[PDB]
Amino acid sequence: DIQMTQSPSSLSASVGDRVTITCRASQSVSSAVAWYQQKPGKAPKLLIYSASSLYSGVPSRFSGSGSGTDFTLTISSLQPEDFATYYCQQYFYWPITFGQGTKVEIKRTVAAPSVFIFPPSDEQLKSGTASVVCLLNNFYPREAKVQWKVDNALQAGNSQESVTEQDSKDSTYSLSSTLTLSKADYEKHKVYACEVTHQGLSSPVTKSFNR
Amino acid sequence: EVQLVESGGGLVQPGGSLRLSCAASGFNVSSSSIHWVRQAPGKGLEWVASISSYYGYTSYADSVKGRFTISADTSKNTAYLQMNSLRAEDTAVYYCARSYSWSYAIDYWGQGTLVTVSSASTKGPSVFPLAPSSGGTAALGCLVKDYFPEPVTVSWNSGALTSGVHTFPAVLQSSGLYSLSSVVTVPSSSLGTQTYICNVNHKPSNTKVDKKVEP
Amino acid sequence: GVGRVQFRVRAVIDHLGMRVFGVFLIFLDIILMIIDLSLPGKSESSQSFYDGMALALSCYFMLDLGLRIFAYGPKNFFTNPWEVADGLIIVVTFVVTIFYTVLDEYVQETGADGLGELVVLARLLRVVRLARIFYS
Ligand SMILES: CCCCCCCCCCCC[N+](C)(C)[O-]
Ligand SMILES: CCCCCCCCCCCC[N+](C)(C)[O-]
Ligand SMILES: CCCCCCCCCCCC[N+](C)(C)[O-]
Ligand SMILES: [Cl-]
Repeated sequence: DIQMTQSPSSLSASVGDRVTITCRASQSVSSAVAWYQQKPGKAPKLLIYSASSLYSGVPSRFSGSGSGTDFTLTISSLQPEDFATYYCQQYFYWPITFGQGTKVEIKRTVAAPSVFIFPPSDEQLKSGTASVVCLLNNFYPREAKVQWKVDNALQAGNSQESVTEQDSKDSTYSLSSTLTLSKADYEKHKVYACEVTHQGLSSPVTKSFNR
Repeated sequence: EVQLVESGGGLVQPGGSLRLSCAASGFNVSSSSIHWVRQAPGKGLEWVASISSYYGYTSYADSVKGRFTISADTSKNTAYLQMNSLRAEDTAVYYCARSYSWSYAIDYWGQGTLVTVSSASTKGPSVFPLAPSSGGTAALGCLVKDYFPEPVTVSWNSGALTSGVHTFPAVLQSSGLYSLSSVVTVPSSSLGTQTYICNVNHKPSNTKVDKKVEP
Repeated sequence: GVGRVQFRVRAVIDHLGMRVFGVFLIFLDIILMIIDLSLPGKSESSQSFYDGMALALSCYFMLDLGLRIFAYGPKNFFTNPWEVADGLIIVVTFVVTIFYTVLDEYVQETGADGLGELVVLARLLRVVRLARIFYS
């Protein structure tokens, strides 16, 4: 029941920046603190053990320090592959406990998305449902707004978005928005459009199709 | 040469039971500590259990005490997590991991196995093409629709095509069924020349679908 | 000149009264440890007190050692395994205890891992001490 209070919960920094993550143990744990890096869909990897010892093979850019119950992971020269969630952990008392993690995002230059719209296949239309997909490809920063229009009527409540994690080479995101309709409602309308708002676009861009 | 290969995860009904196993290579389970750590989808890490066989020493988190049991077969160099009376909240990726001994930092983790506790039935996905529109860069993909439970793998051209590929996180829906998209950007000049197939695999339902995506 | 005082120290060190009172301190040290490990949820203040008493004793055995090394001279004391053992043991136990009780803010700078097991190791060595006395 040792609490590891870890902050910030997320941060965004440029390549070459010094990044600091802090963990405070609810009471003393000597130096039995470890730091872990978990990349998306992967298992965590050990970075630092005993508060300040670098684990063999880990880049020196990661260092751990402590003062009393305060523990700090420092990434002294942020690299673009450093996008990850970082967890502190105490292993002095049972049960072993983790901080809530810090999500690290790499800050890069603004990139506008390439926008693609996909009508529903004929195959899916035999099922009686129509999915319309809007793809925003390779943009930064992550904030983006997709608005669906059907014959200029603005749609609400009938779409779902999903975003990839930050790329590890070019640091961008991609996003997918699906508009879902019954086959009957789909065939009542001609113009299908998604309008994308994003910082890298001087004004919102629309992709559309008819039928 | 250190490896931890876990298996035995899957869909299980509330009240049901499951046994995970962790095959160890490169060190002796008999003289090391084995741990199970779990991660609920979109959440942090929670230590579940440990065995340090050398001390006859096992240990458990209160959240699983009485229901889970960790053990090891030193001759098979394998650890086990027996999980009984499973509950909705036990849904997670379960990682096997090791440290040099109980007072040492965990230094290696396996890639884990997903455990889904739910009364809902298994359901394979329907796969639909996202056809490319009409130098040049085109986008195409496939939509993997209406499946349960997670997770689906999607590859392009049996893994030969990876560049420009984005496979998106599944979204839940109202039906209680998942849906995702996998897309790829290709040179528009390759359309008509080069064949693009998405290979969708949903193990829980033994479903294997290959979809040729074309203009 | 040296070998003289090195003689008076032994004239005390050898004595039954200090051979036994040093044996009594060993029992005391273990008893302490048991009480320390058996009292539930003791405060930091109390813990400091039991930690203090363990360090006090550990320091005594460190001095006792530094004389039995001084009283027969290094070269001569070193040769007997049944003595180098006991002295190694005293030192290891003292290093663990010093960090546990005084230098814990600086334990990370050792880069040591497995602290819990080193503590357990050190507690067992205090019992192993008597397993040397038993042969005498
Ligand atoms: C059961 C006797 C063990 C007493 C503890 C000894 C100190 C621990 C030293 C680390 C050794 C770890 N191990 C067992 C893998 O060798
Ligand atoms: C050469 C390294 C010696 C380290 C010996 C182990 C000391 C660990 C004591 C830490 C005690 C932590 N706490 C909270 C009880 O004070
Ligand atoms: C007490 C035995 C363990 C030995 C640990 C290594 C000894 C060198 C201490 C310096 C460690 C440096 N650093 C930054 C990891 O603390
Ligand atoms: Cl580096």
